[PDB]
Amino acid sequence: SHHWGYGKHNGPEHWHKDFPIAKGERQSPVDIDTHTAKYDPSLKPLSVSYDQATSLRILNNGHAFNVEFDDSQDKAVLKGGPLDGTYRLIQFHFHWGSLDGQGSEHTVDKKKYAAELHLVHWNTKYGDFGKAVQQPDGLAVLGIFLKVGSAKPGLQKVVDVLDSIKTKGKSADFTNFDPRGLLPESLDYWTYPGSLTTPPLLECVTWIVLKEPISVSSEQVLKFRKLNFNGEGEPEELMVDNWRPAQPLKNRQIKASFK
Ligand SMILES: COc1ccc(/C=C(/C(C)=O)C(=O)Nc2ccc(S(N)(=O)=O)cc2)cc1
Ligand code: NA
Ligand SMILES: [Zn+2]
Repeated sequence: SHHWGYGKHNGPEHWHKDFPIAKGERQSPVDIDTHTAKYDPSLKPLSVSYDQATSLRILNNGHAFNVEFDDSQDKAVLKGGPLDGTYRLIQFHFHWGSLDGQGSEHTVDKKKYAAELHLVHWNTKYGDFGKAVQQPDGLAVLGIFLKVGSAKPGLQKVVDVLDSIKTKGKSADFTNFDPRGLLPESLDYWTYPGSLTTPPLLECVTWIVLKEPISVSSEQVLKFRKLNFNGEGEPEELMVDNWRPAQPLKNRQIKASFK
């Protein structure tokens, strides 16, 4: 079994030994150079259709926490933008820092945000998530930056359940959560082909990173930082700095939906 994490001894600089694709040609995240990203008038609008989203459960997996959805039908889907066909929401999670000046995976002109939300979707032409991750167009991840300022009201139900999933392997029922409450006003975005940002680092993702961050309060992000990487009864390792740094862009172009 693999034993990867975010520490000195098991962090991103070590991942290539068990996961050689870590040094591949389409790794994520990347720095978004806003001056070199080109407006693409060919991009179709972006369609976030979350009205029928069915959340089920929240899980501390020892790396982050996942809010899991019922993806047995087209209940919550992402379409349009750079995407061909229909991508079904399966889970969302965050990456965050030990302090407000770091935590995001993507950077914008080298700026790090306090955290980054990833809404993970799979291409329904491949029938299940496990088949989709084996395809270069298998996943679409919608990335949203978090900055610290005013509270995000739609985030508070997530913040309030974290005390019940403090340690690795703990889960709690998490029904009737509306992910529309985590979006900013604007759907302007950057897009590029990349990878999962954690092992197994598969090169199966179309990244869609929104330009407009959401604001969350200091109190909300402080509660993320009280989670634990460790299991119950084990020495406490606070769940902080669960982000991979920017990877080489190589032969890729970042496209902007906006001028
Ligand atoms: C054989 O391949 C795989 C087998 C299982 C999984 C399992 C997942 C879990 C934990 O449910 C999963 O969804 N992983 C995931 C990791 C990073 C991102 S991210 N940061 O790039 O958005 C998004 C999603 C993934 C691949
Ligand atoms: Na299915
Ligand atoms: Zn992620």
